[PDB]
Amino acid sequence: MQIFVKTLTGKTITLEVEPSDTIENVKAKIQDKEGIPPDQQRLIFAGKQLEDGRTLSDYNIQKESTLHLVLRLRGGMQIFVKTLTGKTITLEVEPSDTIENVKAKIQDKEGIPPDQQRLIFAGKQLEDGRTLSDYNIQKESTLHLVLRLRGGMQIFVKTLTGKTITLEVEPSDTIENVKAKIQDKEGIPPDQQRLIFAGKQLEDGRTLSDYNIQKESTLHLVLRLRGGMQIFVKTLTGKTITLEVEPSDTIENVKAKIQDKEGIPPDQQRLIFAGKQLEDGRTLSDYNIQKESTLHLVL
Amino acid sequence: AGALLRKQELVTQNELLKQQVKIFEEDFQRERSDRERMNEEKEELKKQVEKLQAQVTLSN
Amino acid sequence: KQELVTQNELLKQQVKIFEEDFQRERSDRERMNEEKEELKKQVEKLQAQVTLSN
Repeated sequence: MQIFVKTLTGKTITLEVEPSDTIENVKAKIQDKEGIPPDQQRLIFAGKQLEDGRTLSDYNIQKESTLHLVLRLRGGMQIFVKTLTGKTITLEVEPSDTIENVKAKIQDKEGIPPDQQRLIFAGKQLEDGRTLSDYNIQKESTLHLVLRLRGGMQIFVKTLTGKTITLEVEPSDTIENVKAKIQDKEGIPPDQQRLIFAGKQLEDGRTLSDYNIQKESTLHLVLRLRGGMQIFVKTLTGKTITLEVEPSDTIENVKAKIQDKEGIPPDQQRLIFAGKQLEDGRTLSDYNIQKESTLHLVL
Repeated sequence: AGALLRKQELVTQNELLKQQVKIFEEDFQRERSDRERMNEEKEELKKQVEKLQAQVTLSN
Repeated sequence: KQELVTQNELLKQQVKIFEEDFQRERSDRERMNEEKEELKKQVEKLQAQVTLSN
């Protein structure tokens, strides 16, 4: 059947519903159509409230009925959002509300467009697509809002599998800056990255705006099989392995790489080069370790 | 029947209740502002606790 | 006529709902004051710990 719902401001709305439907589902339908979450609604029939665990048939609600909707001033959960200016705003949010929703609500309450917003919670940056439940944002939590001026852009970088990451970049950021950001957010050395957009590889010397890359653009990432610098390692059994390294790598890094190659834990790794020990602290540059120089391990 | 008297009573109740709704909304807005300011204070105290904890942690 | 009585019942319900929301906001403020006092006590405890350095 079809029923009508009227507000104190004569906004009549039509709802296609069945008499065997609960009232929380009628509230969910009102949320689908008007965007009013069910916790901020109050439905009244003939002067009586409508309880969520009750059906329309129980209230003798026939066809062409007219319910009355009163909207509340608050919901069950609120968050605080503090600008860099120091102004605190309250938001009526929900555990299912995604970051897109809270950015839209900040726009509603402050006019700040969502493309210029980035939200920080407990040292982490919130990304569009995930909900407050994912980021474990409880009631009365405080999000720090910051603005990406000077051409702030969210770009996505997707590998041949599906592992998509999000990067904050400017049009003037060069492809080398982007590979550096990928190195900082995923660990991939830039000498192993190849970035592609619209089908062509991106040269290290051009900017993002040179390739007409705009907001929400998806760059494809391809991992080389090789880097620029490789070193050889000989196991206690005598097998040789090759590690893709950089001169700025620390002995902890090369020990993690050894753990990836041969599964040996780093505490049982003692590296030797030219009759010397390799302190965990110093880097490969501090040991003059050149490309293709071999190292020996043994405890 | 004296419908004018009941009509005027209903209109007076109508305007009074509208004013009451307006007043209660203003009161809720004031309470919300005070709650926001209290959250500002609470965040300042959280920052102070974080600083003191960082000072204590420096003790080895 | 009858529309007046309808809107008056609606307004009474709305007054009730708004008073409920105000009371909820005030309860939230009371609890936040409790948390603020707990944070003050924690500041005092950490200051007493800091004093125990030198």
